Amino acid sequence: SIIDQNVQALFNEISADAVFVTYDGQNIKKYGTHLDRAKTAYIPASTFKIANALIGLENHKATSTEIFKWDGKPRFFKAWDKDFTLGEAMQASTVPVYQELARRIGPSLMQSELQRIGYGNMQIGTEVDQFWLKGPLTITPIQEVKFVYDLAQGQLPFKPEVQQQVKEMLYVERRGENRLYAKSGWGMAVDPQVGWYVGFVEKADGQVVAFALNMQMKAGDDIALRKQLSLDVLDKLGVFHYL
Ligand SMILES: *C(=O)[C@H]([C@@H](C)O)[C@@]1(C)CC(S[C@@H]2CN[C@H](C(=O)N(C)C)C2)=C(C(=O)O)N1
Repeated sequence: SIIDQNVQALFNEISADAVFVTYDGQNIKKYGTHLDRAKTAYIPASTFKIANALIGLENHKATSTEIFKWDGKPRFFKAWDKDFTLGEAMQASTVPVYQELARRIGPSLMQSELQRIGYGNMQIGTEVDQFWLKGPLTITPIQEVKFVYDLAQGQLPFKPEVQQQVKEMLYVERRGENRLYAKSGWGMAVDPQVGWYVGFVEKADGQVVAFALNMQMKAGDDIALRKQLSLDVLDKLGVFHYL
């Protein structure tokens, strides 16, 4: 309709190849400049933290209260040179913390868990703390959006309390009773570079609309555009109106 047109007109100023997928538990909808991106597999990059935390908590490798202490070695972002809980590292997207969690899980368990939940192509290669950053693990935007939709509903094959704890690690903001949850990603090690913004809007009436922005990134791109574009789309859709 006109909302589709308003949504499309947003992407018609973005030069990068982009797709935006929505899922309400019944219907996949696709918007953007390159719709075949929705069916194409990319590395999850930092959106893998969602499955990493779930796997770690489910298998008693971490708790949501435990402090991952900094080891004194200066990290890429200086905002990372500190101690973190998993939720704190999620919202700061502190890769070293989630690499430490992956090493605690181990390649054997990480592999069987990824096969057990059917996450992307379920490939980890031989480096348990790099597979979501450099490959070989890949996932399509439709897989991502169906993944976080099930998270929102607590219907993933994990303990209910584990799903709840990881879910609230993703909480961004609320407007009225509508809640936004989201995780961004920028995979820089692979060619082309892939940018993510995945999440879901939950309304008070139990209803969930999950979403996945997926677009090509290049060095020098605006770090805030992924979230900005996504919030604009959700506003034109009337899923998450601006205040
Ligand atoms: C996650 O996908 C990604 C990597 C490190 O796992 C992460 C956490 C980094 C970024 S932004 C990135 C850091 N500084 C870059 C830059 O522009 N330069 C040149 C310094 C951009 C993100 C993100 O999603 O924004 N995720």
